[PDB]
Amino acid sequence: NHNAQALNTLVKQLSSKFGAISSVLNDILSRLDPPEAEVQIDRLITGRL
Amino acid sequence: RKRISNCVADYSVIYNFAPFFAFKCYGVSPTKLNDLCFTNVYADSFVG
Repeated sequence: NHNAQALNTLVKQLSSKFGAISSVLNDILSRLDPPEAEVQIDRLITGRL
Repeated sequence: RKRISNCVADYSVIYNFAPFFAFKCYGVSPTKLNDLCFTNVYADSFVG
């Protein structure tokens, strides 16, 4: 039960913005300029680590 | 107020007028506008 719960929580954590326009990398890349894309990607990386 | 929908816009010639006061285009950067879709576009006009 615990080994399933931990993995389920880890998988579900991927759908959190942590503060950004969107929680999907492709939309951010195809929507904004590189100078703001760097900030968004840094925010997501700091969220997931 | 004018609503535009169900159409295709060039999104690149509308710059033929004079330069404006500012471009505070939040969200989408106003250079990568020809590649993404939207649901509906509005346009409101008035005269500090």
